[PDB]
Amino acid sequence: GLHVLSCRNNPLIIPVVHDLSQPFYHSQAVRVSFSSPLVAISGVALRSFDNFDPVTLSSCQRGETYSPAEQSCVHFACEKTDCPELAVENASLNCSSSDRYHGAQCTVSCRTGYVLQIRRDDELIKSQTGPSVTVTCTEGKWNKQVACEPVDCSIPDHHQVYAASFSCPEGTTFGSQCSFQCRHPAQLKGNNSLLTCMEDGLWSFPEALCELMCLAPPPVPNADLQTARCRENKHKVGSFCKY
Amino acid sequence: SRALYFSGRGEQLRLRADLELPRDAFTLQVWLRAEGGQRSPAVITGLYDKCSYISRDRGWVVGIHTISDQDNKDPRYFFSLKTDRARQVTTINAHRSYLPGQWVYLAATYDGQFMKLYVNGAQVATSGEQVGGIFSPLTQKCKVLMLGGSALNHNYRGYIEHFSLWKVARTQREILSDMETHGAHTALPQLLLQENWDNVKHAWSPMKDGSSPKVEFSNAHGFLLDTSLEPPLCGQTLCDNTEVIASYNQLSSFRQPKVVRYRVVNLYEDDHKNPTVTREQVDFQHHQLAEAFKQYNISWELDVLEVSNSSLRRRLILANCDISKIGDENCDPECNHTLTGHDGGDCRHLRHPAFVKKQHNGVCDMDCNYERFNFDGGECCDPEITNVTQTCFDPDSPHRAYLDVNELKNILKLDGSTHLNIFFAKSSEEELAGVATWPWDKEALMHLGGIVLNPSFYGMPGHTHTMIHQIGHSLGLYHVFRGISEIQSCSDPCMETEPSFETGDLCNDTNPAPKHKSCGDPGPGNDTCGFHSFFNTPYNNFMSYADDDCTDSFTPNQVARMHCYLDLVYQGWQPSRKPAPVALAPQVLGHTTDSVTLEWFPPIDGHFFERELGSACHLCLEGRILVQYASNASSPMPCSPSGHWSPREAEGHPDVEQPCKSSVRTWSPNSAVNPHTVPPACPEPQGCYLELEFLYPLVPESLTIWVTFVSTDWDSSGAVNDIKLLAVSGKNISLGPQNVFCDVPLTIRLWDVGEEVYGIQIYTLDEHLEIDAAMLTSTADTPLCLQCKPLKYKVVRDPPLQMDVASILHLNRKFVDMDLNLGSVYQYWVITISGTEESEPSPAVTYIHGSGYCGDGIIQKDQGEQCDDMNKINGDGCSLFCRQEVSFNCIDEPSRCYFHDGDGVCEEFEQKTSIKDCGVYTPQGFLDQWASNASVSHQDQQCPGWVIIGQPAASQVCRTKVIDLSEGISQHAWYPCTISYPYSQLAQTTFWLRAYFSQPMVAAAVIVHLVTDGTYYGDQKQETISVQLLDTKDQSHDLGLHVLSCRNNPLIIPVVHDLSQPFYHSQAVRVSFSSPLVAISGVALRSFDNFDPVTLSSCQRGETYSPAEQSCVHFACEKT
Amino acid sequence: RLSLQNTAEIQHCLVNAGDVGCGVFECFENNSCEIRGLHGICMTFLHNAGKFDAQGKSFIKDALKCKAHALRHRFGCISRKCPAIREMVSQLQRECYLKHDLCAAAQENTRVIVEMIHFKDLLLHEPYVDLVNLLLTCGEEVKEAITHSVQVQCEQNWGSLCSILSFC
Ligand SMILES: [Ca+2]
Ligand SMILES: [Ca+2]
Ligand SMILES: [Ca+2]
Ligand SMILES: [Ca+2]
Ligand SMILES: [Ca+2]
Ligand SMILES: [Ca+2]
Ligand SMILES: [Ca+2]
Ligand SMILES: [Zn+2]
Repeated sequence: GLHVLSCRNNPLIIPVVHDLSQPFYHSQAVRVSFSSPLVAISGVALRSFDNFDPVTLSSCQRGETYSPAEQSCVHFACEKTDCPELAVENASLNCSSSDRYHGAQCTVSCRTGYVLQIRRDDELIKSQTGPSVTVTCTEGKWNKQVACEPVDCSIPDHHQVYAASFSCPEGTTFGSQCSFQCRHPAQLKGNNSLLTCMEDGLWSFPEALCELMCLAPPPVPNADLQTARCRENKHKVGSFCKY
Repeated sequence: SRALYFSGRGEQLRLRADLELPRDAFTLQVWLRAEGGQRSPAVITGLYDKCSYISRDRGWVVGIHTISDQDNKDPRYFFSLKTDRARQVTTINAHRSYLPGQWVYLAATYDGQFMKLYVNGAQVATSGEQVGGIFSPLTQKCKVLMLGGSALNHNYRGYIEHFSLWKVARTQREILSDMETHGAHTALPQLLLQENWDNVKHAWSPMKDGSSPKVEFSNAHGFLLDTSLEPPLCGQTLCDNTEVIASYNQLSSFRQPKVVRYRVVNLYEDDHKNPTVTREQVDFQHHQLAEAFKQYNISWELDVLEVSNSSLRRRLILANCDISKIGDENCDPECNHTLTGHDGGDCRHLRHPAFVKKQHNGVCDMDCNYERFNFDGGECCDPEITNVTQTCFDPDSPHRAYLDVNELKNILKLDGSTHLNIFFAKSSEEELAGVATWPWDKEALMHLGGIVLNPSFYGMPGHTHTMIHQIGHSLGLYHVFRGISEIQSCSDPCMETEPSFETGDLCNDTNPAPKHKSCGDPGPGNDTCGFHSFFNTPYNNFMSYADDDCTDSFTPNQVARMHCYLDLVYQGWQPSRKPAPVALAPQVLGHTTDSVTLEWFPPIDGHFFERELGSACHLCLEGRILVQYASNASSPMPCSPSGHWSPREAEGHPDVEQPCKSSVRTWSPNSAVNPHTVPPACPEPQGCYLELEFLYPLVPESLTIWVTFVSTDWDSSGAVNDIKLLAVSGKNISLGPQNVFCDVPLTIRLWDVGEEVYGIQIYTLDEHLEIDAAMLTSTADTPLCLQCKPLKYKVVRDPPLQMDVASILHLNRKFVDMDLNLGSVYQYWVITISGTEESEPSPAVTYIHGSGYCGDGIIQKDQGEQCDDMNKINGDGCSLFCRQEVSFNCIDEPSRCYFHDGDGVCEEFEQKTSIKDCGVYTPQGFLDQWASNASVSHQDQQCPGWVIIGQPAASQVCRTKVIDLSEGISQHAWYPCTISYPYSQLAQTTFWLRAYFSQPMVAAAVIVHLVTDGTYYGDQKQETISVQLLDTKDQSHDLGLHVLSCRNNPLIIPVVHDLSQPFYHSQAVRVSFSSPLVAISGVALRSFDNFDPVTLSSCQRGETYSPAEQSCVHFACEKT
Repeated sequence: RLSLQNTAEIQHCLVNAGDVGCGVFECFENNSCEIRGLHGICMTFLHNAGKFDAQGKSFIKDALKCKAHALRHRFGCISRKCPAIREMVSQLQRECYLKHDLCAAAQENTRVIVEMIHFKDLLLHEPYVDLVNLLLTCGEEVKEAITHSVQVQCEQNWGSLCSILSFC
């Protein structure tokens, strides 16, 4: 853009501002345009970064490196050499080759009710959607570290069972069973109040219901109940009694 | 069989409890024909938990609604499901906007974990969000199945047939088998129900007050060999089909020397003097045309028509100069002229107020003859005050110095149906000599079409191929430079980077070019987009804007296009009465041991009956029905009695290129006023009305209105007050308000109207609505079609028929060949006989008996087959000629084909296309990090914030304009349920959420999963959120304030910082807002792929930097 | 010369704003035709209707209703030119005033109307011009009081200019 010249600020140092989401652009030249015939410029200097350049960094894959000082991403021969025994908890390891030499592949697959958390050498935990990922001993290093985490079905709310209070002594983690108690006047009707949590992140079918009935209506003063069935305490929501 | 017609007013039915309802798996399958303009959202059938007082959304619903609910534009089929175990509703919609008036087979399969919606037997939707059984048997009595529309009056308008339902999720093979049965009735263990509609009340019950629909007979479950050969994206007529254009390219018999009767109209004075064009010009131009088109088997019978009117010869026939223009305070170069008063003063600025004294003098003054001085108040336009041929610049006087070509055409009332009428005007524009009607235009066969030209260039040596270019316009030839210069923008789907039949000029032999006036190859920088240069541009082609001397040829594709357009559009123009041949080759349906069934296409013009003059049968159709377009239009003038009026836009066929937009080719309540005048508001609910009349009164069966635009604000009354049918009896049949869709035309069945009907009266209260055109279809065997004789056919074979058969005529377009021999090869063709006259024989088809053919359920790649669905219907994923349709990959024999995009599976060619299935693919991502910890401003057990942790359930769908946030929303998303709702304090509590992540890192963008956008139904304000990025040093990098919307959900917010500064590893994202109605179920860091200046700012030789892991760490190997 | 988008937004306001209140005349302000003070008219006279007597309140409510209703209904096929707009606005103002007896109500509250009228207000807007023109035709005592007031503020804000313009 347009910048104001001054001998006091000479040599003028202008910072660079652009969208950091987009990669940079390797400046081959600097164009300075002006409407002043009296402007004389004796040199233009690129004041570069230390070691960062997202231009070629944007396109990098495992097996190739990025030179810090020169700031570009190029294929490399060495590096990635660390393959001990691949042990992943709560996971199945389908190893392409039993030996842990350079190029050995092993597909780690999370089991039922498990989330695949991928921990690599730095601060990027990317939980891949695919339960199975093949970690390769690329030149003798497992390119990714993997683990399987359990799952939970969250707490059951009133939508699960109406007119009930839910107690979860063991929580909601995979395998838990939460008990719903029918808050009065609701009553338990069924076989079991322990709703089970599966791997789906969602609770089991309601083996019992919490029925809410109004009790026998109090006798209206100076009035007699005309509905014979209403002497009972079993009156579902919306039951009518004529007085 | 039988079918059920629903009027959409509540003719709903409940399934009787005598039949059980499936709990885990089922498959619904129904034939249907959906009328347009349904009340969005519209339901056709649904299961509801009638005892679930708070959550009625539990269950399943099928129907049609609009994608992008706001300003409804995309009416498509949909199915929605919510199992009782599931906490919310998932839903899916059709792949394309549904085509009304078509018999389609719709199915929906649920196996307990996979929800699938398939149209026409082809897979278009799959999902797996809802899992497990739909409901426990305990609530079985609560579930009720109710059809025809939801209890919310989300009814359906149209026809339903063969209501079938299995208790299992059938496979694509199974559903296609059921489709090819098309109404077979038999009991199966998995089939819950199979309704023939014979006794509906046996298994169904009506609504209250006897809201019962109508029962009729199914006309046809399916129709083979779909004749609706829709033209391509740039195609507008059947002439644009590749198959017919190839057939015309191969058949020189189809291109026998094309005698075309073209008429040139000339104007003289009263005493037959002062011709518009001299006879020498006419003869020279005719000779140039002949030299140009003998090599293309085209000859021109030159007819000359003369009109004598001295009162018109003196005046000026402006071209491209609208009467409504001029005096609009803006310079119009196409209207800038001395006889127009320099655009009536707009193109002539001067010190006007010095000539105020010249006003009121009663004598024309040039300075007063401008818009500012009201053109002297009409004194210059007064014939008594002064001559009107050079002074009347006011565009109101009937004695104006100038007129337009359209008004002259209205005066003339010529016979355009038999001749290409040629008119003359002043070609003010320099790029062309005039504007000509397209063959696909309304006026091409009407007395309004023609070619306007400048006499200064007509018959002039050196300028003679520009009229050829105008004729090329009139013959449907696109500009050879189209696709580069005529594009709307560089993203126009008609990119002609290479010469092709569907891009730009639609000719494979015309090289790409820009809008180049000279006849040389354009140099660098001539590209409008600038991407590519131009090679071997057809400047020698007559069509290009090259100079008329250099333009000296037409490419063979253009020749075939002209042949086809003459054969279809210009049937009445050519001499003689030879019947129209069949456009495309007949197709082999199927062969038995000794018999094979053959069908073919109707005539290209579509006239199945004799072409007798006067009688309406020249527009009669098959089944002895008639279909017509809007003949005449009128409406009352605002603030004026009566009104008369005659909007030609509202007449004829629909002509708008793109609906859901205000287009000038439509009638409007606004378009009936003076532009330089305040438009009066249409009156109170009597109905601002436009009336239409038809050329032939007739007993109708259905009506259709091509609406192009509608007000988006009020209710669902479609902005239409009422429809008033006009029968010959004089009765005004009221139809009430209807429902509109911005693209799909409104369709109405007219069963109750058994009387002769001549017109219609559309009543609307809208002040922005537009109506393009109208159309009417007659009942079966209407008396207007009985008296006339339908065309017949004769099938001729190589070798000829063994039995001496005269083809016994063909009125059903059907034949069966008894004479067959295994392995023998036969060539087939047909000739259309219109009584005694003989048409061009159809292209031959080579068939081998007992051999694989396109459509036998087995692919024959030697025939070029890409898919063999054993079906001859397009739109099922396999085209008519064994080529896989766009975006529909499939395998197996027969090819069970699916909409590959959006189903849920990603493949190699979906990486660059299906962001829905594969995500974004630029090198700045895109494996998104999801929240691991979530702290919120208002955390509660009812509405926890830790639901933001991780990716929320995709079954959650953003609800626009929420009345209130129920507890169901809180189970997946966090909103401030703890705080009360004081309207004097709800705008100050800045509710915020801090989504922390497992490992801090920068992100390319931010994904915000909005369950509720926070917008209130009664408020037009969209809530604003202050997004800030919290990094490892916990600095609150406030990205800023952004506007929420359910349409953009999941909202993608780009992230920008300063280059002079490094990144910052974002541990958490804080979203702050003043809206209590905002509920967010999760925030995702769209992580940068392989770059991070944070730790890169400290690197030295001997230590490396992990690209993807985006940090600089000491290393052991390398540097050797 | 009124902009088409301005016409659309004014008709939207009119079909949206009700007969009562400043809503009808609020949108009419800031128009291309520069006829201003309508929002000021409504605002000030609804301030001061309380100072008006009961008949004054009845007249002012009736006049506001007449202005809103008539100006909404008759805003039909008038030409785009502002002078016609000003002419019809003045005609509607005078019609409502005469049909609702502006003159006698002004006579009962001459002092109040003297209080509202300001020299700047009449110098700026043509509506108040029409009001004061009719006021000078609503009673000898009323016109005399209006003349005294207008002279007072005109000389206050003009000094010798007011005297030299008012020759005799
Ligand atoms: Ca103009
Ligand atoms: Ca004059
Ligand atoms: Ca081409
Ligand atoms: Ca039209
Ligand atoms: Ca085949
Ligand atoms: Ca097919
Ligand atoms: Ca896909
Ligand atoms: Zn052209």
